[PDB]
Amino acid sequence: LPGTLPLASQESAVVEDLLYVLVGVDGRYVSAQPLSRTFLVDPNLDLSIRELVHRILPVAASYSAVTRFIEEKSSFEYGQVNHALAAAMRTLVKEHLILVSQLEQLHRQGLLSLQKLWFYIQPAMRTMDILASLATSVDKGECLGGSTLSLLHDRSFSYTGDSQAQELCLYLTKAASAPYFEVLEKWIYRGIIHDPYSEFMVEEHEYWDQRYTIVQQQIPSFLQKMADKILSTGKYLNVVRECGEIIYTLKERAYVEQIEKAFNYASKVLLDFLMEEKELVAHLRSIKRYFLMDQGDFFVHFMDLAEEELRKPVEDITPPRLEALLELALRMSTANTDPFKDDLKIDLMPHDLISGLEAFSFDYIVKWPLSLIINRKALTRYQMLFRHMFYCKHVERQLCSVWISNKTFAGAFTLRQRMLNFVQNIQYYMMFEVMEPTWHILEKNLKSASNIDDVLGHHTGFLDTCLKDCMLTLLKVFSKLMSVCVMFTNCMQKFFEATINKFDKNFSAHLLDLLARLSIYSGMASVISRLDFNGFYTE
Amino acid sequence: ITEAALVRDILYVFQGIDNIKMNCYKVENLSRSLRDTAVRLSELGWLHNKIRRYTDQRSLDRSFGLVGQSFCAALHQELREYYRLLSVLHSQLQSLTLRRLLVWTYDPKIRLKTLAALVDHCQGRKGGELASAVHAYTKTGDPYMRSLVQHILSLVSHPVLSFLYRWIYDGELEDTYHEFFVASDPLWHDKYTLRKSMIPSFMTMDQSRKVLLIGKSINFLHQVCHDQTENAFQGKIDAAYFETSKYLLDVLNKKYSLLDHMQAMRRYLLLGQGDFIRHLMDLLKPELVRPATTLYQHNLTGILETAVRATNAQFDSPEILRRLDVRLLEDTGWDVFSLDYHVDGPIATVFTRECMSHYLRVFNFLWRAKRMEYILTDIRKGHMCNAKLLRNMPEFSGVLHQCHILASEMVHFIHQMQYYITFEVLECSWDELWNKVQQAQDLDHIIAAHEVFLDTIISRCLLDSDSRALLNQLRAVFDQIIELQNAQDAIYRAALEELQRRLQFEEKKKEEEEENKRIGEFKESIPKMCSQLRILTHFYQGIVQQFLVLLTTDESLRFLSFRLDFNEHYKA
Repeated sequence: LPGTLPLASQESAVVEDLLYVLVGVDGRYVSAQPLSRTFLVDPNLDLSIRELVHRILPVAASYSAVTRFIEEKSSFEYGQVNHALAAAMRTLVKEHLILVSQLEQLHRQGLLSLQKLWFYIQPAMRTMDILASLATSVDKGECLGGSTLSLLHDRSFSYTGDSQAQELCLYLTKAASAPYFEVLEKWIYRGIIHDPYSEFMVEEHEYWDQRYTIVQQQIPSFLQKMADKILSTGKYLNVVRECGEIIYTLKERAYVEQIEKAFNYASKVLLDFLMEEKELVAHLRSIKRYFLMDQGDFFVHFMDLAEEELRKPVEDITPPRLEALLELALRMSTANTDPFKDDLKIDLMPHDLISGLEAFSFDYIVKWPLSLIINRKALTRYQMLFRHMFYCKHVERQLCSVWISNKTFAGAFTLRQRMLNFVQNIQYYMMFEVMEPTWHILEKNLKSASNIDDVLGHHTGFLDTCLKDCMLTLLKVFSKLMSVCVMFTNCMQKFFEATINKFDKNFSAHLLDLLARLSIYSGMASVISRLDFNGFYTE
Repeated sequence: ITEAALVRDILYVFQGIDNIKMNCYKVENLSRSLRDTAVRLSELGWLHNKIRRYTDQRSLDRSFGLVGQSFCAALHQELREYYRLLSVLHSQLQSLTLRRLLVWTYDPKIRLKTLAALVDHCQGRKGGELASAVHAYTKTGDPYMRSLVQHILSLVSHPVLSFLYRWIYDGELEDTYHEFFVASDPLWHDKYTLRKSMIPSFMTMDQSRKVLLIGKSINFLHQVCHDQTENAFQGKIDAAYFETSKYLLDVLNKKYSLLDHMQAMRRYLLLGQGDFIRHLMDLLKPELVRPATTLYQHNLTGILETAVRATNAQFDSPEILRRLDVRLLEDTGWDVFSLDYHVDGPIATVFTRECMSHYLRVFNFLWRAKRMEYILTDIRKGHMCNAKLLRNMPEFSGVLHQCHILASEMVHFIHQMQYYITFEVLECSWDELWNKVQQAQDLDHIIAAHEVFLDTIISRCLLDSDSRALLNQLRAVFDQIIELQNAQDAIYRAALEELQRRLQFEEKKKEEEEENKRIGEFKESIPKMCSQLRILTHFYQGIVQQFLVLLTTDESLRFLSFRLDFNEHYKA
């Protein structure tokens, strides 16, 4: 009955009641109401007390909402960060159960008047007002893993000049990020990712662009700058393992530099793993010998053997017959000194270069670790610029064959020299000035490589150039231009005078269509100087 | 109503909690000697409300900024102490009286009168503009106030000096709320504009342009250049200036050779080579004579490439030769040909699409004044082989002579204007550029030295805007050189035909009357041609003596009037 009680003494009754509510246990007069907790004091109290009491209770309500975040967010269904954030937020509540202990002892001697209380709790009213704002901005938007570590890096930058609520939010972040940073030292220095609850930025799966994928939500927003070098680090560690300390600081990057000192070793072990063991540069030269048609003493002996059995139509030739000739073509030739020669397979394409002869092309099979560089996506390109060179090699192989048949009616001699001087002036440009210098760049461009995703750039950067400098990228006039050359060989092989001159007006017109389009551009211009040299075709 | 009761209530009114009730705290009996002092003492509570409402209303919204927090969180350290005083005063109430309170609370009636009047002077200011309105309370002189406010300034100006030490050494500004006076735009010309409104008062307007230039120097050094790494306060800005800028030039001269392009862009684009442009005018002669419709760019490149291989321009850096190409302006081939020298990348911030729109505006004038000279050395070459053939016809030298004098009078006007182009336009205006580059720095004394280098050449040459009447007057003189070259070979060839017939008319026989009429009429056509060169010359001199009058118009042109009027061949 505080109404029938004196004034100066009832104030000492409230300060002992108000000294419990700061702990959580209810009181005699200052009671709690069922649930943001709202209290009631009393109907009949002095006006100059309640208006002062209601100024302190915002430290009780801001405590009946933090101890409910500790008892709750410590479960196992929330991850290894909503745990540490709830432990480091529990050491503080202990330091608040002491600041109410020192007051319950200092009150025994009567030395604690209500006006004196309103001064002592001033720091405990500001600290409990930060923990009651993180415990409501972590449950507003459901945060677990990284997103509950992005929040503790922005709620720490907004207090960039307070210095009494930044030394706090820098104690929570420095403690709610050790478990997250303890799996990061397992993903950079090794390939293993434990992460029982799905919270890490990188998750694995069950040919390798789908195994490990960056998760966008769980990025701490202070590793956003290096969100790529993290994933690119461990992935290098797994393609070698299966075959054969970091701390948090603000305004200091003692971890940002630490990631690079490992990524720069994560790549140096893999790149060197591909050059010395299961070598790559001594492995690509086993492709240039066949696909780019560099070995001559092998093709002049293969087409000489497998010609009659190639002119037969498609779905008429038995692959057990071709492969028996391919094996015999390699060993008898000078390609016998090639360790990787046993990976050449015959592959008859269904479509032509948009039968029998126009449907022949080599196929190359490679093992796992090298299949990252040379794969089915970047091998059919080797198989696209091969047929374009096997076609041009076949025609002037028989055009040189009719050269002896006629040599023991006499106006086709000056026309044959017009087509021979065209294909034999395309081969020289297609080989010695498009594919010979461009490859020579790659060989040197692989000595200064730094990481695999760069070699994967110096390679596809070489195939898109060969397919661009050549006529492979449209310019279909070359296809129809080649038809009258090979067909003219058939006419001469049938041993009329009104047909030789018919091919002239047809082929010469097709040739002038080429140089008209080859000239109109912004090398693709030096090709004209290879076609005509003595000023011919000046029209 | 005792005196101890008022002291009980007053100790609450000092905070806002109300006998005394709530703008003065009207008290409602007692003697007049008490009400008067109570109303005077309570006026410290009304000062405590106004300072509390601000630190409570503005501590609610989250759009008050980062500086507005260090202020609203520095009005609290100056209130905990005011809560310590109320603690002590309450322990003694159990003796103190009104007339005793006045001396106790005489000082905190002043601190609660500066702070309660410091939050009204800065009401709507946020960001740096607030750190500039709590500095305008330091010019007060009162040693008690100037040593209080000069402490709140040391807290409010901490976030401001946090962006500054971030935008200077790292060049990464980040403020969701617009506080810093450097406002970005989602490179040199745009994206970084000073903010006239959020500059703190304690930072002079010139110092605010050394930070916006230091931050931009580092942000541009990272992205485009593709490279990665009070009085002590004034010394810090200059220390960061004389190091960052001096490093920006080193990376812009070793990794891109900005200087080696300026010299190479004078040799070719400004005809400063001479050896290369000479051979280039001999090879384009058979091509440009045709109309423009039959001209296609892909053919000329082979000719240009041939010249660079023949002349001395072959011994040259391969990089600068990769950019030297041709472009076709959109007549005759001598009206649409021009070189371009396209430049892209980090070096493109010095030329900025305007220096490439001025050089071509200049290159046309140097190309015309170069073909108008190689024509006049072709004519002067014809006459040295002309007189070596028809020196046996004494009836033709009378009119052939007027063909020589008109030439030697025309080649002077051109061969003299060439010197004014070399010495008084190129060699003189370029010297003031290479002198303000080997001593300049910070890449902003280079742009301003290269930009004015294109405002004098446009002015020293007649390509200005207000000198239009002068250039169109010069073109007429450029045209009279062509009309001579057309009226010369007509008179030249007509004498070689009559000479060739006279050779065969006597060599096969060694008739006589039927040719004397042909030879006789040929002598009669001579005075007809003489009336051409007599009226062509008399009109050529009428367009030059008019040209000189237009030069007396804006000062360097006077050095041209002396070049032409040497020995006073004109001006009577």
